[PDB]
Amino acid sequence: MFFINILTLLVPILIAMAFLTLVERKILGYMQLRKGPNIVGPYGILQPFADAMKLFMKEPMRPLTTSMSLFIIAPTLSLTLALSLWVPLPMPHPLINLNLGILFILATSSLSVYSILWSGWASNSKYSLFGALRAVAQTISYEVTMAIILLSVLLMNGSYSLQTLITTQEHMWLLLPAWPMAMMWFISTLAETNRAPFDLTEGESELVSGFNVEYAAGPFALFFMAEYTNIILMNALTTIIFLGPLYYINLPELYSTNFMMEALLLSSTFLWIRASYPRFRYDQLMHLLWKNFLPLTLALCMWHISLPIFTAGVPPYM
Amino acid sequence: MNPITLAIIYFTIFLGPVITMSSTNLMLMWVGLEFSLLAIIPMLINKKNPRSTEAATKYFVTQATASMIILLAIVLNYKQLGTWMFQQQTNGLILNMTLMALSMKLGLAPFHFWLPEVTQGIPLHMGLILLTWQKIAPLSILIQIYPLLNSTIILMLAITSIFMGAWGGLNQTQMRKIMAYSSIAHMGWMLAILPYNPSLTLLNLMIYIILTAPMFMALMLNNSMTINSISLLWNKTPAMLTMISLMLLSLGGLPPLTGFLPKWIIITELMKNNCLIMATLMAMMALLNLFFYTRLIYSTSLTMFPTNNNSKMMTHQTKTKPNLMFSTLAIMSTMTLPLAPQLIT
Amino acid sequence: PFLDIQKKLGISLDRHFMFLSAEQPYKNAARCHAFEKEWIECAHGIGGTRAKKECKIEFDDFEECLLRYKTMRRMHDIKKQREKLMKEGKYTPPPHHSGREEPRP
Amino acid sequence: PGIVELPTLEELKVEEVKVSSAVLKAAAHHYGAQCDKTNKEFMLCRWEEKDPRRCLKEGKLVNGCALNFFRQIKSHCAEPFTEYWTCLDYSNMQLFRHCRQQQAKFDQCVLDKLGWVRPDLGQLSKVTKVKTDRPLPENPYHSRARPEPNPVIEGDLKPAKHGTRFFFWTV
Amino acid sequence: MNLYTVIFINILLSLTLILVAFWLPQMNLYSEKANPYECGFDPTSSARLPFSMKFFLVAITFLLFDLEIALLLPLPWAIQTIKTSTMMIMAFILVTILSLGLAYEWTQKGLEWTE
Amino acid sequence: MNNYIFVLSSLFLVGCLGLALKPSPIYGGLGLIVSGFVGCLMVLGFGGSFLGLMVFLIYLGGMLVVFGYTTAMATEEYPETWGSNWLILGFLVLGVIMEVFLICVLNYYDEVGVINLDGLGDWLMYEVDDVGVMLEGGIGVAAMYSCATWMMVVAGWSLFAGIFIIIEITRD
Amino acid sequence: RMMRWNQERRRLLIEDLEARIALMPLFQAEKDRRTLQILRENLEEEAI
Amino acid sequence: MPSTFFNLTMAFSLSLLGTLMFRSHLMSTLLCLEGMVLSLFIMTSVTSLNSNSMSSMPIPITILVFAACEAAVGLALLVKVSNTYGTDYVQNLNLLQC
Amino acid sequence: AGRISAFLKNAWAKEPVLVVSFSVWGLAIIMPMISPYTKYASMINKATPYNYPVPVRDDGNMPDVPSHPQDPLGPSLDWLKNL
Ligand SMILES: CCCCCCCCCCCCO[C@@H]1O[C@H](CO)[C@@H](O[C@H]2O[C@H](CO)[C@@H](O)[C@H](O)[C@H]2O)[C@H](O)[C@H]1O
Ligand SMILES: CCCCCCCCCCCCO[C@@H]1O[C@H](CO)[C@@H](O[C@H]2O[C@H](CO)[C@@H](O)[C@H](O)[C@H]2O)[C@H](O)[C@H]1O
Ligand SMILES: CCCCCCCCCCCCO[C@@H]1O[C@H](CO)[C@@H](O[C@H]2O[C@H](CO)[C@@H](O)[C@H](O)[C@H]2O)[C@H](O)[C@H]1O
Ligand SMILES: CCCCCCCCCCCCO[C@@H]1O[C@H](CO)[C@@H](O[C@H]2O[C@H](CO)[C@@H](O)[C@H](O)[C@H]2O)[C@H](O)[C@H]1O
Ligand SMILES: CCCCCCCCCCCCO[C@@H]1O[C@H](CO)[C@@H](O[C@H]2O[C@H](CO)[C@@H](O)[C@H](O)[C@H]2O)[C@H](O)[C@H]1O
Ligand SMILES: CCCCCCCCCCCCO[C@@H]1O[C@H](CO)[C@@H](O[C@H]2O[C@H](CO)[C@@H](O)[C@H](O)[C@H]2O)[C@H](O)[C@H]1O
Repeated sequence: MFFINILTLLVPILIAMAFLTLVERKILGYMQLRKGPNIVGPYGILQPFADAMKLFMKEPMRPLTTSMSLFIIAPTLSLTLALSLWVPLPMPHPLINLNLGILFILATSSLSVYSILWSGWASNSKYSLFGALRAVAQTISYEVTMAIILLSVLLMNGSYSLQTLITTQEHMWLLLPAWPMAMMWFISTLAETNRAPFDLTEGESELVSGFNVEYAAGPFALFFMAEYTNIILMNALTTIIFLGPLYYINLPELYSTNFMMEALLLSSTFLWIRASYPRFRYDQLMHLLWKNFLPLTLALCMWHISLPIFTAGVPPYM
Repeated sequence: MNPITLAIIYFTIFLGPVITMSSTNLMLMWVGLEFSLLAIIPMLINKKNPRSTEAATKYFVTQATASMIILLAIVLNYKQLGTWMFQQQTNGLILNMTLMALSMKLGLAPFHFWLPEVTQGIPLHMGLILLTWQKIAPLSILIQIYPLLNSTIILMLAITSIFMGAWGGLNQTQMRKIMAYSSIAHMGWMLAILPYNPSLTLLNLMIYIILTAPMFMALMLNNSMTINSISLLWNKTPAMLTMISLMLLSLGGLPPLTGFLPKWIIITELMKNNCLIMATLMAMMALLNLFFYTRLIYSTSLTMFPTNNNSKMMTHQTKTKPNLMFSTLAIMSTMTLPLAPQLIT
Repeated sequence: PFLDIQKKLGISLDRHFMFLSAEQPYKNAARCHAFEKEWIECAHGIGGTRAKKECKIEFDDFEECLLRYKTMRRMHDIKKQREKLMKEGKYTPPPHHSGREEPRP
Repeated sequence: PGIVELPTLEELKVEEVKVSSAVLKAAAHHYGAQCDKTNKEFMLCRWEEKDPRRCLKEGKLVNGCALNFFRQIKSHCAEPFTEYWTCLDYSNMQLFRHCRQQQAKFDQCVLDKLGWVRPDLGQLSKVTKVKTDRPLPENPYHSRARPEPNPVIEGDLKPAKHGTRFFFWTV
Repeated sequence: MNLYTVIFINILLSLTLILVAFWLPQMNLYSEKANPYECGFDPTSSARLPFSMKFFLVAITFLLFDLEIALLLPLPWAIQTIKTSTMMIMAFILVTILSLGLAYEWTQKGLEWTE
Repeated sequence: MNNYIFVLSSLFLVGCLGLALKPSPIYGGLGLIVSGFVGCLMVLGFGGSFLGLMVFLIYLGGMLVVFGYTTAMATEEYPETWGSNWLILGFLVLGVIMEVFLICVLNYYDEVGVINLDGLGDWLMYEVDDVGVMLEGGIGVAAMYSCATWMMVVAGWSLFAGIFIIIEITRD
Repeated sequence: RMMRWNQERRRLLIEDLEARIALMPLFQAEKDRRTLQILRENLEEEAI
Repeated sequence: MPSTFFNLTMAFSLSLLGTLMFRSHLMSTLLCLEGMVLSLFIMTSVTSLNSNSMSSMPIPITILVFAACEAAVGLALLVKVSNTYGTDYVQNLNLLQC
Repeated sequence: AGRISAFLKNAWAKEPVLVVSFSVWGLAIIMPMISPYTKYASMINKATPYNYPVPVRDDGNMPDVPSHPQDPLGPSLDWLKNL
């Protein structure tokens, strides 16, 4: 009965990941005054499945200069960590209930940067090495602020358990007492997931395709499934943390439906953002995060350390 | 470096040993060893050239490896006894690994090959710091556990250090190496007497510090690194020859100078414990120190090496060095034997 | 210490968490708190050299609680002697050792 | 070296309180204010004695009062009580705050039927004093005698005889 | 055990898709197909040569700030102490020296990439 | 599940054996991540949680930087892998043979003292407050803000000084 | 509102902890007996 | 616990062998100094957890704090060694024999 | 006193991130000093009962230690209910 419960997590997520590729191509379409896919199936609904099938019948590439062990490991790691980020998410009851879920999300997210690094390095190509060394630069940019932002929000929550955020937001979104951190949190998630205007590791304009330039076929498909799963998860995580869905102990179906509506809406804003802005320069990404966000995040960390103290609003341990 | 950096870096250099010396817990003693290791590194490599970079690198990898070994002892001991201090019941092998690691940090032979080279690649004032102030932290740990130390390991290290320091210094024309090997030999004396009378290790350290400080200050007066550079002192700072010579004889343990007192009292206390053979070899190889100290005295105060034309300009100019500390340390380091009973106890 | 400054100033920078029986957060005793508290009180004031012999009883008990060498030895011997009997066929464990007890409460 | 003394399996037999945690938690506040004296003596025995074998009588009086307490509810307020803990059981942390409506009905049964008042907030966590005729243990750790201190040396300081006595130095 | 099961299931899917990708397609290998990509011309040198890091100082400053996260992450447990004045004072100082350290590096052109 | 901790410590051992043979720092940084992850799982098995995830978090950011430095300063044309050189490949294989030998040997001459293969699992958790509430390693680590505030002063100062230390070391 | 809701949660936690305190005597009595029987049952098998 | 410390302690020895037996890169010797920190941290963490000594759990964190500083200071030096000879090979650091 | 206003207006125009950062940093150090609630933070943490309140033996000279928890003596959390 637990195996059936994995099915009803990993399969709906994978289906939802695929259609995000369709929603991306049609929202980008209509925002660009065109229609996006709409021939492959009714309104393109079969277009995601065509792309998947075609990619797994495409010849896979084994470049002569490549380090095969890491070349193969990297896409496999990418998609594993994308699916593993989901098992602790409470919706409103998580598949795996962890006391330090927030750290499991932080630690799993960091380890997924090594799929970019190892793949790029293992390709033994100049454009793939440029892409990898932007993954290093991008992580050094957003890592420090992203952890501290979480610390600030969790001092109103009382613990690193994700399931306790449901109870913190019983009467109010954390977005209100924390909208400065949500603004900084949201931009971090665009950097965490290599999403425009921060698609610097890929960055088709400057690097031909960045880290995955030497990847074709099914191995390259796994990288994308990982990229789009993370988009849903990071916005799903942002919905739990800051936009707490309605939770009634008698209507757990209500929390999921409301959780989905806000997660879909936030996922759309990622697609909305990609259609609206030019791409950052990856040196300027560091300056954004270290010279703007970091000074503000440290101050808000000190604000939220003191805030429960001088209002006697310390969250409970349990 | 700007004043903020100096204040931060020089405070940290001072802070380290004070943390190691004032700490009851072993992990805080280790922390102080880390502060000294980290903060000295920018000082050593300040001139930034190929030689100081190698010196600061050899120093880092040596002292970091020794740090990890010390930490293993501190942690294996916490496993064995659930406490953060060494006890009479601490495993024997735990103590020996601490000793070898600390000697690696002091420069005691046979773990000594790094010290002469590091001292060679760095400026004189940082050699002074490295050969003096930086020795107090590892030594203060050792004096806190002297009831526990295995004397066989300590005496083999001391005998080795006295021999290697003598033989090494005999072949050196670079003054900074002569000071490093001088240090290695003296650490042999401090360590040989450690498990018997730790107070005599502090006497031998203090007398060594007040002899080694003015000696560096004397070389820092004209920035003289070689035996030929120091040979020009008669035509540069001839007023310095009277006290350079005594300090060198004093470093050599010759009577009736203060530097005879440490060797003499250590030998006396070693033979109170029946340590006859070790004591005899130690005193017999200390004679070799006096030979290459004598050779330096020959080149500087008891003869006049050829001088060059451009040194005449040097004489027209006026020096503002040395300071009042050089004279105070020169006299106390040579003319204080008649106060011996007030120094030992 | 080498410079008993903490003792002189009467402060405690690191003296208060030296050993197991020290104060713990939320009054949670450490494993072998009873034994260690005995050993430290036995060897208090008599000095290290006297304590090594005159508090050997307290220490060997604390050492046994902390590392449990004899306990593992003893439970190794009981299980190994039972292994031998069961191979021969002269002993079948009770129901409450084979996974069929009537649980308490 | 000694033989650990263990009670025989029939010294450890009592009537068990075989009810689920939600049943205990629903009745926890009233029970704390009803079986308090019996409960407070067992804990005193346990912390004073530091031995479970020495309190196998006070601990069977704990089970004595816990069962009596439940028999009083199984004879006055069975249904108000059963609606309450059955609703407390649903939550995954068994939180009181999801059953304030059933809780009220069970309180308004024990109060009128049995006179039981629920302790306020903070009252169950107080440190109370318990009166008992059990003797106070004097050596609870079974410690030996502490070894003697090194005898002190009496007298006033006098100058060291003939000074430092260091080789040929006179003073 | 569940958390071990769900992750093997994740790994086996990633493995299973990896095997299908390599043994299902029809593959035609020749040297000119498997050479590295460089916009249509031959590479002029291997990609394993040194690649200067213009942000190296920020990289090692990330390490120092990374460990200063490890010191702030116990705070959610620390605001449960009776010694609230102490907890708060230590927290304020810790964040303030991280900020003072950051300001010094910022003013020393330390955040600027080496040209 | 009785061999669980023994296997994790055996994997940890190899990760440091591979690390000690020192292939290209690209792979040496890969061993530290897997040993860091394995070691994280050990601290979890023994009941830790915060300490397990922190050492995993910290070593994830350290190897990110180390990777950036390898591609810039410690990279040669033909990076060495554990199979690259027959001599290293010999000592990695041989190294695993020795542990299978040392464990089997030392298990033969004491049976309990060091390695007690007969009793793996029986001696993992010694005691545990079964009715406890405040026992997470986070509470113990959090004592730096109240009880062992001295730990945090030296730790904070260590990092504070380090910024000044590195800016001067790397200065032109 | 966070303040007023965290203060309410502090009272809720105190109620939930006082419930545990009201019951620890019963668990402690049971822990002793449960542990003593298990030790007695190994003793009756070591003898055999 | 007995079997774990033996494997952990031998893990520390292998890294001490790695540190003491140089090859070409100085960066590889730096990673062995991190293998040692990781072994010591895991030993201390397991010791403190097994003995239930919560007051010692600050100490494993300080080891990580004071181990990063070395890794930072070690990497800073590795930059100066590379800016001189263009690699980090140890065999280049030998000017000081004379 | 006159030039500062010019500077602060200047920074506020072109560097609000730092002007916001210093203000929030400095406002967080004042608020505990002046709030009339900072004292309860310790009290509420002290009023949360994790460990068992081990009872003390009643010798007979304990006239301010409750016998039963529902006694009118002992620490009271009324200030917390009505907080
Ligand atoms: C040596 C120990 C005794 C001193 C104790 C410590 C207190 C020192 C007080 C004097 C401080 C002077 O230190 C001051 O440092 C700053 C940086 O911080 C230097 O300023 C530096 O940074 C500023 C930033 O705007 C830029 O102009 C430039 O990059 C550089 O000049 C100043 O040039 C120096 O005047
Ligand atoms: C509680 C805090 C304790 C603080 C302790 C402070 C200890 C005292 C430190 C003294 C340091 C000054 O000592 C040092 O002097 C030497 C000269 O000898 C200078 O060193 C100089 O060497 C040569 C020539 O001498 C020059 O080419 C070089 O550029 C210059 O650095 C250093 O720039 C200065 O730093
Ligand atoms: C070098 C870096 C330095 C920069 C950082 C400086 C930070 C300094 C912060 C000072 C703020 C301390 O603020 C101080 O908070 C404590 C508790 O929180 C308050 O203390 C009050 O509350 C506590 C509990 O909370 C009560 O037990 C106490 O009796 C009462 O006085 C003080 O009234 C207030 O002055
Ligand atoms: C990265 C490589 C990792 C591989 C690590 C090695 C994995 C295998 C673990 C080997 C450890 C010993 O593994 C197993 O331990 C059990 C108990 O724990 C030993 O002992 C077992 O058998 C003995 C009799 O011999 C009985 O007392 C009992 O059934 C049990 O104790 C087994 O004889 C051994 O097979
Ligand atoms: C010159 C360089 C050094 C200057 C910088 C360092 C200044 C010192 C700042 C750190 C201060 C630590 O301050 C020290 O805190 C500890 C606990 O934290 C207190 O110590 C306390 O510990 C625990 C608290 O639960 C009690 O059991 C113990 O009895 C009590 O002494 C000391 O009374 C206080 O002196
Ligand atoms: C015995 C089985 C147990 C495990 C054994 C492995 C333990 C870990 C050892 C790590 C050190 C390896 O030891 C190794 O020694 C060799 C010499 O033999 C040296 O290596 C040097 O010489 C060898 C031999 O030509 C070359 O292949 C190598 O490229 C060169 O760097 C290095 O100093 C170190 O890399």
